[PDB]
Amino acid sequence: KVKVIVDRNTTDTSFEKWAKPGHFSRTLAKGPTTTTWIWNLHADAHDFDSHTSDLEDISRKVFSAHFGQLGIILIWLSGMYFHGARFSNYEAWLSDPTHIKPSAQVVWPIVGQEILNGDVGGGFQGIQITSGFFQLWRASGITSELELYSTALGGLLLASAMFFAGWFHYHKAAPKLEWFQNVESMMNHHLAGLLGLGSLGWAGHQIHLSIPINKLLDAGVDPKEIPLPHEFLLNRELMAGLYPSFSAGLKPFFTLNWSEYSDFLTFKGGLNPINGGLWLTDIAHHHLAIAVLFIIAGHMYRTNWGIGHSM
Amino acid sequence: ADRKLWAPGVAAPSYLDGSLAGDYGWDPMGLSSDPKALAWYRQAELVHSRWAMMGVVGILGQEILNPDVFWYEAGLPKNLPEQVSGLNLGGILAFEFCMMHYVEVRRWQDYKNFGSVNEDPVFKGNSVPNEVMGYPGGIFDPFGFAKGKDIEDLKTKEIKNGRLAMVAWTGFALQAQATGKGPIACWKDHLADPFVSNITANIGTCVIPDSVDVGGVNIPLYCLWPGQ
Amino acid sequence: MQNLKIYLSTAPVIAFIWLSLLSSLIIEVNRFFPDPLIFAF
Amino acid sequence: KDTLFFADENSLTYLDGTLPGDYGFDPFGLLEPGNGDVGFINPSWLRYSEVIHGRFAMLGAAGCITPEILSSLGVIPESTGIVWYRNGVIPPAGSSDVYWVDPYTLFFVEVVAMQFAELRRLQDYRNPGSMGKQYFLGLEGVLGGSGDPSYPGGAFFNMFNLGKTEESMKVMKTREIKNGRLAMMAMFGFGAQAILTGKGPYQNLLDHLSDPFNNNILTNWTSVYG
Amino acid sequence: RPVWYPGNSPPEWLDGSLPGDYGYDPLGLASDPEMLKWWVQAELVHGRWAMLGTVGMIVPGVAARAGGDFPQWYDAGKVYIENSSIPFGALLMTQVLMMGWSEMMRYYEFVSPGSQGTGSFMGFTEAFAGTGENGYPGGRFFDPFGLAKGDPAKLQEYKVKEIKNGRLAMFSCLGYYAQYAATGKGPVDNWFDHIADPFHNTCATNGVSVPF
Amino acid sequence: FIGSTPNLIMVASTGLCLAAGRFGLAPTVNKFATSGLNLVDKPLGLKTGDPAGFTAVDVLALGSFGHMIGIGIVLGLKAT
Ligand code: CLA
Ligand SMILES: CC(/C=C/C=C(C)/C=C/[C@@]12O[C@]1(C)C[C@@H](O)CC2(C)C)=C\C=C\C=C(C)\C=C\C=C(C)\C=C\[C@@]12O[C@]1(C)C[C@@H](O)CC2(C)C
Ligand SMILES: CC(/C=C/C=C(C)/C=C/[C@@]12O[C@]1(C)C[C@@H](O)CC2(C)C)=C\C=C\C=C(C)\C=C\C=C(C)\C=C\[C@@]12O[C@]1(C)C[C@@H](O)CC2(C)C
Ligand SMILES: CC1=CCCC(C)(C)[C@H]1/C=C/C(C)=C/C=C/C(C)=C/C=C/C=C(C)/C=C/C=C(C)/C=C/C1=C(C)CCCC1(C)C
Ligand SMILES: CC1=CCCC(C)(C)[C@H]1\C=C/C(C)=C\C=C/C(C)=C\C=C/C=C(C)/C=C\C=C(C)/C=C/C1=C(C)CCCC1(C)C
Repeated sequence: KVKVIVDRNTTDTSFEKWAKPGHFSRTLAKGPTTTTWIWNLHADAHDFDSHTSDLEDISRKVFSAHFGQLGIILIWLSGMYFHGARFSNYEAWLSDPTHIKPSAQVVWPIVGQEILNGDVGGGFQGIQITSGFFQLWRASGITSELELYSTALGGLLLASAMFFAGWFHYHKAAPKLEWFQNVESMMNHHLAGLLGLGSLGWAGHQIHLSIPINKLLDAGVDPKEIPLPHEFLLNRELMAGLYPSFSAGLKPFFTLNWSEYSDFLTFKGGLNPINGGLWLTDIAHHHLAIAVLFIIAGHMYRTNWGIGHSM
Repeated sequence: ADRKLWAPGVAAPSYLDGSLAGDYGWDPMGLSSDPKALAWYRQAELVHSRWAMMGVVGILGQEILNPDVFWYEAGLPKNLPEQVSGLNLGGILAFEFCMMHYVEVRRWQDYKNFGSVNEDPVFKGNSVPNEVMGYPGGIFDPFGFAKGKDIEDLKTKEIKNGRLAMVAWTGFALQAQATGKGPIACWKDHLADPFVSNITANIGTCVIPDSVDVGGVNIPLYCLWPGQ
Repeated sequence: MQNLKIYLSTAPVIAFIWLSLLSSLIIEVNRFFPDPLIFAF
Repeated sequence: KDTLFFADENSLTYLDGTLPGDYGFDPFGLLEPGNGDVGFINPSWLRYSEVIHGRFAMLGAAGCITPEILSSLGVIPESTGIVWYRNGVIPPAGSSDVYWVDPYTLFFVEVVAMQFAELRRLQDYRNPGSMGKQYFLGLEGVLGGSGDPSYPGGAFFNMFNLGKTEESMKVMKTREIKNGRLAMMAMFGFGAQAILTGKGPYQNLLDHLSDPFNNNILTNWTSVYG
Repeated sequence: RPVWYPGNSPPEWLDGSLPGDYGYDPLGLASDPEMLKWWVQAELVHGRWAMLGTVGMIVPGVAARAGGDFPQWYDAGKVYIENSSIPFGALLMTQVLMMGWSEMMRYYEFVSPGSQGTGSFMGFTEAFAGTGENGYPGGRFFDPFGLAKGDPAKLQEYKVKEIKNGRLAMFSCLGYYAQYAATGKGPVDNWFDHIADPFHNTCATNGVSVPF
Repeated sequence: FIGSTPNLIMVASTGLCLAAGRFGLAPTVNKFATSGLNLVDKPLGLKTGDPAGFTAVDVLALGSFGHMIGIGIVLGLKAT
């Protein structure tokens, strides 16, 4: 009942129709009579109910265009990490955060506008940042500039994967209506797959990176002595020094006493009176506690096997 | 007709009949095809088989009859006999080149076209008889057999001995390379104490110098496998 | 290449491309010849 | 037939007795009655990656173990008895440096030459007979291929001409897949069995035979190296 | 026809007769028929400057093994105006004067093939008239040995060689640049460095191409 | 541990869930719940060797749901 069910080579990827503005709606294809045809084009471009009728044509256009937005958001995230890489003062902020103010953007000197570069800190001149990337990147255990270039590229790489997915799922292999008609599958997956797994995956980043790192920082070390990230998950005895319960391995998880982990999985509440943030031990215990609960909640809809509700 | 093919069950390739000398119908690379290639490859197989057969015998003749002078070297003007040794190899190689460059070009052009020039230049009153592409011998066979009597049967014995040499001679070059021993020497070692004289040992060592220079810093020796 | 040109000839494209040729030029004229109040030079 | 193997009502409809090694285990109905195509999910592809994954696995499994054993028996030298993941493929896990050159050079010759292998292979999958046409060093006659993409046949790839009677050909194929599927799981174990323990896979055959009741997964957690 | 990437078919627009046409236009920039003859000249020109550039780089390099004090191709610009005797401006501006003449002359024979040798450039009719193909002028000056006059079957067989030798001169002259920016040494120096210790002189060991 | 009291519980929890999950205690692939709480349909055609209508998916469901209560009881005891 729930299958893939896609078409093939539906449209034709070519510039034929780019040179013919208004090609979509029957009213616009006739070229401008007046200046309004220039305006009436834009308002009608993303309205897919005027274009066509059936949900196959509408939904494909809708689904294939979500890849567009995601391909834009990732070029955006990549750009924000890149300007954290080269143009930010981040290292200097990272060592003395209580003073240095956050900065990324840097202004070319021309037209007497370089005055916009403020004296900030870490021997640097640039615009202030209210975005809050720096105070995220500390909580993600990102220290050097190399982690940022790796996200900028990796972010800009996977962005290119989306537009291909966008191309691939409209022109080349386009699902049919029935595929978009499966809610209960879609809801099993989004709720379990995105949010359920995406919380574990992140609960697995915090435990092996942020929790160890952000302990070494507020302990008074600085990024120069901080072990590389892959040092943490590839060394137990390094990790066990921070939190002794790693010496217990995975037995306490399997021997079914989780009170063992009360060092690096806590329940605290309140703000940590050094960094000011929430105590980062329980935030891992947060996502973990949610992830387990989402994956549960993704199983309430039946798909093939006759287990779980229908709508 | 099928004589016997190399593997027990196999299909002799289409272009492979057994018209040629030693055909077992083995060309698994499918490399010979469009017989203009076959004619070419056959020539090499011959020429290689012959220089190997002369090579194998010449190596056994060296070491048996000159117990010193490790075979794989023999080149540099030390091992050379008494009349030589001071002929200045650069002048020895000079004497060879003009000799081989003629004969080989002489043979090559007789591959391009055929029956074209089988005749003597200079005196130009005489020629080698008919053949098929690489079996001359009006002069090259003075003794006249393999003419009236069985011919291809001697051709068959020619390859099967030739192919044996090309492998056997190859054994020489790799044996003498790893062991540092002439062919009959490394054989004598094996017969002595086989279990410890085996190829199991003395692999991972090419035991060859990388310079070996005569009138300069010359002649890099790249061995074969990178055994240290 | 036929149809790629015709698209590049649309109004907003040239409007972008050709202003970005002025904008760039007028920007760099101020790079080499800074602060031009009056035509005195 | 002997499906069992979680055979479904749908899964047995299209998929019954045909494909070599078909047990009717197809829980998600991926291979299907051509309801959709032009992707990496369809009967034409999924069969062909299954075979290929099988063959590499065979070459993987046999290649990960053999150096470990031959040094253990005291045959080849120990310096080359490096455990398969410590060969220098994964520098974080150690680098062997036994080789005549560095790993990066080897990876250039690989990528070049290995690409002539596989790009050559698609054009036979996308164009059934095409790679036996254009001149490639005269190898095209034996590299033309035959039948379906998964089995090339030809002169080289099957030289010994085994499976002639088409009675055994299916058998040999089924006999090949069942070894491929087994070969994969073997490799799938190594990656985990090496990360949980931290020792060789052959070393892990001894430790489980020295104290079978004890040395085990449920014994070894507190090990977990890396 | 032996296309690149065997097993495909050429882009449908160019199967035609062009010297060295392997059906390679993977971004489809020949799709404009008017523009193709502009790229065919563009290649021919680059191919001809390449083949002169490569020899111009190698020979002074190879000359340097025996001594004979030349520079490498890089930093041969300085060494000349180090010793100077004529200013840099006068040289670069004689370039633009003489060089611009040829190119802007080479162009209006491409635009309209009839002119440029109608006459009235110091006479010289039929020397500049051009032989009618895109990048082949022919004639007295550009073709002093009178080749490409006799047998055409032999000519079309050169026009193939010229490109294929040109496409290689370009792709090598991309190496001269790139392997200068990494190893910082001459082209024949590298051709000895890798022929001497091939193992530690390879590409992965320049420390630039393979960052860590 | 192997027989310590939490093992007493878990084997007696999950193995207890699908114990009579075999017959009539809970929903299975075949018999699905009604709103009026009938617990009867069983017309589903999955093919499994088994004496009466017990699918292999019924195993994963009942066991996996067995471990929640299994853990919820073991932690209900341990915390207390
Ligand atoms: C575990 C399974 C799974 C997962 C993780 C997702 C994930 C996603 N789906 Mg989705 N979907 C699934 C199964 C799944 N789907 C099934 C079975 C159906 C069929 C009914 C659908 C139908 C469907 C529709 C109709 C739409 C989505 C959309 C989305 C996106 C949510 C929008 C957003 O903010 O993303 C946040 C984005 C990220 C966090 C970035 C991560 C993205 C990477 C690439 C992970 C994507 C994995 C995904 C499963 C594809 C993998 C297979 C493919 C590589 C071959 C997200 C990427 C929406 C969307 O964006 O459309 C494009 C949307 O409109 N899905
Ligand atoms: C290919 C492979 C391994 C290849 C390894 C190679 C080449 C290794 C090479 C090396 O080691 C050597 C040689 C030497 C080493 O020193 C270095 C290297 C160079 C590294 C493993 C595949 C491993 C592949 C695996 C494990 C695949 C498992 C797939 C499963 C179980 C799918 C099941 C389903 O598809 C069905 C059956 C039915 C569907 O309806 C439902 C689902 C469930 C989806
Ligand atoms: C002309 C040229 C070199 C000229 C060299 C010269 C003048 C020499 C100069 C010097 O002697 C002097 C002056 C002074 C010396 O002291 C030093 C130097 C400086 C050295 C190189 C061209 C070099 C040009 C190169 C390498 C071009 C490569 C292009 C490729 C591969 C393009 C492929 C595609 O375009 C197609 C074919 C089809 C599309 O569909 C797909 C894509 C991919 C877009
Ligand atoms: C079969 C085999 C296996 C292992 C190696 C390999 C794979 C390569 C393969 C080998 C094939 C063969 C036969 C390679 C040939 C090698 C050799 C040695 C060729 C000839 C080398 C030397 C030659 C001409 C002459 C050298 C003498 C020179 C300069 C100068 C001598 C002189 C001096 C010293 C200075 C001035 C005076 C003068 C006369 C010039
Ligand atoms: C009935 C009987 C008599 C005659 C025949 C036969 C001998 C075969 C016998 C039949 C069946 C037998 C012997 C066994 C059947 C099933 C078995 C052994 C296991 C089946 C399911 C086991 C399960 C889910 C256990 C765990 C599964 C899951 C997801 C648990 C997930 C977890 C939860 C939700 C809490 C936190 C996270 C974690 C721990 C991952």
